[PDB]
Amino acid sequence: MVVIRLARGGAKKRPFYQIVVTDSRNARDGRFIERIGFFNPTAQGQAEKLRLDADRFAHWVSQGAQPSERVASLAAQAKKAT
Amino acid sequence: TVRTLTGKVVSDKMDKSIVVLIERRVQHPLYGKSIRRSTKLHAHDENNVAKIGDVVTIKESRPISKTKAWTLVEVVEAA
Amino acid sequence: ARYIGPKCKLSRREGTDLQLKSGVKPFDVKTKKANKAPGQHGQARGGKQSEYSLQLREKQKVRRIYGVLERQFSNYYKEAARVKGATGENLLKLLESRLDNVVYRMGFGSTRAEARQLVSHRSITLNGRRVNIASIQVKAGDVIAVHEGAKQQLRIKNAIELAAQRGIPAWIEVDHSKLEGTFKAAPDRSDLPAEINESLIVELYSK
Amino acid sequence: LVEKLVAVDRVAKVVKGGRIFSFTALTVVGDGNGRVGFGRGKAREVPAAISKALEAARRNMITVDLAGTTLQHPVNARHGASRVYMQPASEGTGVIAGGAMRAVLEAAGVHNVLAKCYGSTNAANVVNATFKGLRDMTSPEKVAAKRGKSVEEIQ
Amino acid sequence: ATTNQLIRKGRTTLVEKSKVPALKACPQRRGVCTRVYTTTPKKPNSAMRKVCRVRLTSGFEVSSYIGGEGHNLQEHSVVLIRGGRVKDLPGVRYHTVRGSLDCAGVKDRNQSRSKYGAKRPK
Amino acid sequence: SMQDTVADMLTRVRNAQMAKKQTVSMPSSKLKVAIANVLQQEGYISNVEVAQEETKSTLTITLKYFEGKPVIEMVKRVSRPGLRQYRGKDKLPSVKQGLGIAIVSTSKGIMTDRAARAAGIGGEVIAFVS
RNA sequence: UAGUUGGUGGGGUAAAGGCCUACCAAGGCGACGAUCUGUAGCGGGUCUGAGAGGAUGAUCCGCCACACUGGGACUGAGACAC
RNA sequence: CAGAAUAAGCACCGGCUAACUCUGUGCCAGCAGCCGCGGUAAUACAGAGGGUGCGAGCGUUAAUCGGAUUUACUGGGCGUAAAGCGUGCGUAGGCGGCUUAUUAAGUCGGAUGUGAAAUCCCCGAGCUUAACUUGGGAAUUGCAUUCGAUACUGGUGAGCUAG
Repeated sequence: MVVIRLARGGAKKRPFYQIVVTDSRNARDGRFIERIGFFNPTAQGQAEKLRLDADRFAHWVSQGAQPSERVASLAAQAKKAT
Repeated sequence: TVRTLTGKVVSDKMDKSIVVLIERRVQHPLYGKSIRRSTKLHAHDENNVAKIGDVVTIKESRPISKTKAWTLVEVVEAA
Repeated sequence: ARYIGPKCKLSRREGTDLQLKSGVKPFDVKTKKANKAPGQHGQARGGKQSEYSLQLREKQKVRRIYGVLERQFSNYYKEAARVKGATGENLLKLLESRLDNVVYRMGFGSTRAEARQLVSHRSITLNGRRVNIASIQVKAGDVIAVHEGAKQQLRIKNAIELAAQRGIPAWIEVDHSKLEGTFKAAPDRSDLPAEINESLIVELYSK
Repeated sequence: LVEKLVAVDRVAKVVKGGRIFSFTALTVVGDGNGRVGFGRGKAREVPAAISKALEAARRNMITVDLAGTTLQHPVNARHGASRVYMQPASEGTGVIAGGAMRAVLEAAGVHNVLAKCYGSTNAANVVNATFKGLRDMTSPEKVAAKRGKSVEEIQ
Repeated sequence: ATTNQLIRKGRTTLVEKSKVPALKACPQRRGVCTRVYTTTPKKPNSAMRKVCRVRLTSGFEVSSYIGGEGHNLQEHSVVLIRGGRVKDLPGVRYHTVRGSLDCAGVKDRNQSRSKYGAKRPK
Repeated sequence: SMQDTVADMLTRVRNAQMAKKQTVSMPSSKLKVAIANVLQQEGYISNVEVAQEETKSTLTITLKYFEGKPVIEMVKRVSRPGLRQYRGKDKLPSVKQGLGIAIVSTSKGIMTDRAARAAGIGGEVIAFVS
């Protein structure tokens, strides 16, 4: 099915995740349909920690995408922050 | 909103089918001189209205046989 | 790597004083051999040179005064060429913006080698943290200070005493009581000595 | 006046009993701000050859009008089998040219230029070609005067 | 050429050939010493050059120069050869690496030891 | 045979300038008349005349000299029957940094490259004049 | 090049179609290179070059093909299945 | 916390190309990218002193592009240097005189859709700096559809005589 999950980027021991909408059968860092934000667990200074596009998130959820656990938690965090 | 082509019939021997020659003029990728390129398309003629030498128009469609995917729309000029 | 060994022979070969010595005694009395090259075939400055020789000798002088090796120097030249402006101007600003050079011109070091030793041993703090890399670029507005453990050090006292005799730069605002200074802007070409001819280095690397 | 020695060569003449050797020198002189010339000298030793070359160069002079410290427009020139191309450059470029072109350009006072030689790189012919190109390069005021228009009209 | 002639027939580029075909685009090769002998140079040089005939893993049969003063090579030795021409021994296009497999590094040298494969004296 | 009348016109003008004639005449056509009008407007020639004595028409051009040298020092055909050259508005060539002119045929008529760039259109590059 | 090119009736497929079959016709492709033969996974890209071009297709991403060598099908939404 | 305590090599010095002298040997031993050195005072062979260039690296070999306008589209040639078929006629093809009307294929302009991400470039951010990671742009010079222009080339109709 269609899922919303994190794709790992960055360097060794300093991960940086892209929040993507993709078919679940694809590889973690491979083919995807749409990128809708990012997550940086180790941000500091002027670096942004989390960015999510709520409109496209809701659109894909309505179409039937299934958010993962961490993405659901991040969406709750972003909604609280906004 | 359909793809149409205009050409000249070069054969009508086969049953319900015409061969139309399309001509286009393009620039040579390296030397820049305009050169003539041609292709042959098999089209579909239900009533054999087309003849050799006429200028016709065809449109794209679903396949009708092994090599035919175009259908005649109108005969602009008759030979 | 880093050059270690005889210092005065470099000045004798270059033909001028590159101030690797502290400066308590003049270069001429210190060497007794200036105006002659340090080889067994040492000669005077009146010998003929080629354009390639002039270009090479010009760049070597800057490298020896600033203590920079060839790979880092080529990287510096590439950066200066990429950045807008005059290439030699940018290169000189980049060389002057180094942390160890700033310490030397701020007076806590008698020589750039002493300043580099202090920076490496973490006796100097940038902003509010103990760095140990001498190639760090100091930016406008930065605050340089001596670690409280490194204070009341005889070499630092002697260094500031010699710096007082030396000319204080215009772009550095330094108080010697608490041993702290502020950088404000990159020195300009007129501020820098006119002996150095950056055009030769630019021609060399442009080849 | 800046004086530059482009090339010095030794030449031979055959006589009965052996050979007579001589020297030829080519020089370029220039004020550095729009006046330049070149010359050749022949003598049985180098100092005399050089002096004769400089004398001929100082006799053979022209005036060239630069645009600031660079050329006015791209130039193609040739003398014999040597061809030269020169092009204006922005400030900070320098003189990107071989030795023979560099002598003439620096003597004339150009500071930023890109140049290239095609064909034979014989020094005398290269210097000749660069000389003719610089001599024949034109200027907006001359173009406007010859056309009867104004400089702003020409653009 | 006319632009029409260029359209009809293009411009042809001739393919270059390697100067060291026995290497088969490898940096070095192994071989067995078929022969070890001495040859005379071309004019106007005069000496006794040390050469060896080697059968390579590539399958070819070549001749290689033995550099330096004095060598231990004999028949049936296994050696490593690289490119490099001698320019006065006709038909010799390869060099032998001193100190690699059975070749030994030359003795009594203290300048340019990395070539000739002599270890640093203690 | 004769297959490029524009090149013929340019060659006649160039040879007349090299031989120091005062006028040059040729058989006429509307394309050559347009090119001559552009040259006269740009100031390379003095006067353009067309004499229609019968079905045949003759074009006459008056040449200009300045300081003992011809005003037109270079004229070059660019597009030719064996290789036609077309350019967009962003690729119109500049002749010696704008001190010369390039003649361009556009859908709005024959004009200079400066005028074509001002109007934001392209076309066929006929000749370079300087 | 003779299921070869087109047509009709029938079969077959999730689906158009000589995909298959029985008849009818003599068509179809080719100097704008058919057929035959040698070499080769293709692209985003990488290196070089002032540019135009030249060389290349490791590591990352997309598509295709293969699973000791050849021929098949079954189960299943999906395979002719490391 | 203790103490300078644990830590520097490789190539080269005749010209191209920055950096020279002495011993040893004598067309031998040898060196060599090219030009070339060695046959008794070798700045070119071997060692030593001195020096130069790089530096945890330094040299050699292999391979691609460049220099090479040395396949030349940008951008070359054919009297004697390599290069005009022995000479005609002619098929496919390429190119083609002047005036006028029409068409809008070539040509040109606008709009829309598309040209995945990463990579290259720019302004920032985070790594003690840098490599590296990363936000947002610019670019992707292309392709397709549709709406316009008519100077030139092409098509069609009519007309003309300098070929």
